[PDB]
Amino acid sequence: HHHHHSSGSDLGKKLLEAARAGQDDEVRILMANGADVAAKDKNGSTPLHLAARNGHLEVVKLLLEAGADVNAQDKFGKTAFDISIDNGNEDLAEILQ
Ligand SMILES: [Cl-]
Ligand SMILES: [Cl-]
Repeated sequence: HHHHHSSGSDLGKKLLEAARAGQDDEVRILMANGADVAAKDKNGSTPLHLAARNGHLEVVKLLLEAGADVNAQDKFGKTAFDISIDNGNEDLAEILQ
């Protein structure tokens, strides 16, 4: 279907933003400081979803290594992989395979 991108308080909100923005160092620091990789925004998107929506491969790898649920589903029932398929980013899909 149509593409899903994301360029249009606590540590959770900051991690959601770092992931959405592809800022790996921010993501490392925030998770080290207890930011929850399971944090969710309004649309039920986790940091893994926002990184995926914007094609940030490095952030996706860091989140997965930190133990993020690769199969978490947003409010639409989509996983990061589904997002990569909808957006047509095969580089990302291969990483979430
Ligand atoms: Cl660097
Ligand atoms: Cl990245």
